[PDB]
Amino acid sequence: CPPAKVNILAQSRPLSEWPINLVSKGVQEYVYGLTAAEREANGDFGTSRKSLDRWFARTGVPTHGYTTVQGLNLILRHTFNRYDGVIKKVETRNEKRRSKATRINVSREADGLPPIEAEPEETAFGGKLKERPGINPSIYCYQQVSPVPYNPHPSGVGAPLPLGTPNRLSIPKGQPGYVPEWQRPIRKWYARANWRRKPGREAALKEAIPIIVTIGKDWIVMDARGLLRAVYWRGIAKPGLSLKELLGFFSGDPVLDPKRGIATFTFKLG
DNA sequence: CTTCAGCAGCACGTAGGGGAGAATTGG
RNA sequence: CUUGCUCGGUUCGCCGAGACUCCCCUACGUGCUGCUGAAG
DNA sequence: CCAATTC
Repeated sequence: CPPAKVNILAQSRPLSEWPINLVSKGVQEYVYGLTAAEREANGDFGTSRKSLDRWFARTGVPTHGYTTVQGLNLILRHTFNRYDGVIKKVETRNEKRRSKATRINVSREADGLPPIEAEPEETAFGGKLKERPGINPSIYCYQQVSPVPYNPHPSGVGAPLPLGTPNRLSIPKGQPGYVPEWQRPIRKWYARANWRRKPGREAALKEAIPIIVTIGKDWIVMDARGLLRAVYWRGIAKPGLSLKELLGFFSGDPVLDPKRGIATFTFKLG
């Protein structure tokens, strides 16, 4: 499932300092800096509601308003898996060591030599873990957050979305887009590729396909032309679609990147 | 004024941990 | 094939050819940098 | 009709 990365036109607030992102951040730090005896003790995370009011009241991790189970269930499953990773890799390293350690023990029978000294075991911590990872700012969107067409929500159509650029050679001279008479015999004219600085050398907003993804009193309005463009080069659909139809191809659950100011979508299984 | 010594990264690889739903059932 | 990214052409009017499995983290590498200790 | 529940 390749991603269909789409830009952000406007946002209520940067993705940072956002209920889901901020509350996730607090969860992240607690889990990673835990003890192997405080992981199986402070972590009792259940896919229910009263347990996440129990886990968030026993671990002490704060919530500035986020209680949504569908988004507080993968957040608390990301951190625990990530912390599990930092012990898994060490165990695999130790396991790899004992895989060849048995292998060099097999050659001892042919060697007729004294057995090799025991291979040391790498310990993930010698109570806090050695490698406490940094927080993952990526924001994950769930079913109650899934995208919808922008149909005033605080210019879009779910009418059939325009094909766009229907006229190239018929533009009047002097108007934006006319092929010069000397080179007369699909990127729009405001494409930054054609006006970039080179060794020899609002329109986007007014010709947009705005979708919207909402999290409580928050929202992101991605430009679906990026989502449009993903379909048109893979061989899935044709010019006949709408704000409702394209979102059908792409997973209900998109991802978000606060830093680059870009959101990420994924193809569904089909 | 040269060998190397071992930490760090502006920048680079690899190498290895984590992640990228959605259909029902309550109030 | 409406946005966005890379690299080219031009009369600067936009034109030509492409990429698209990405993201997060820990850490370890190469010149470079720095801090030191050997030999005249 | 919108959060909590399921695998």
